[PDB]
Amino acid sequence: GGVQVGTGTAVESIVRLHDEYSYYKLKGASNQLEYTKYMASTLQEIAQRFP
Amino acid sequence: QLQYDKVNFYNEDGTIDNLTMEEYYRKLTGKIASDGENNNVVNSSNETLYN
Repeated sequence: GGVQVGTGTAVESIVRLHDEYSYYKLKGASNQLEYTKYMASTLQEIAQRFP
Repeated sequence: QLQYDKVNFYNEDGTIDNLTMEEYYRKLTGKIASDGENNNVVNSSNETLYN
C-alpha cells in the first residue's frame, strides 16, 4: 500500500567451530603418541626382567 | 687309624667311593643347603617380576 512491510528476520542454524586442517593435526598426534606409549610399555616390560 | 682313613661307600650310583663320612656329611648337607638359597635367589628373581 505504498508503505514498507518487511518479513524481517528468520532464524536457522546448527553449526560449530571447526578446521579440517586441524582434524588430522589431532589424528597424527594420536597416531604418534600411540606408537610411543605402546613402545614405552613393551620397552620397560622387557627391561623390567632384571634391575 | 680308621679315624684318619678314607673308606668306600656302596651307593645308589653303584659306587664304592673311598671317603671320610665327614665329607659325606659335608657333601650331603652342603648340597641340601645349596638348593635353598638358589631357590630364594629365584624368589628374588621372581620379586623382580611379581611386584
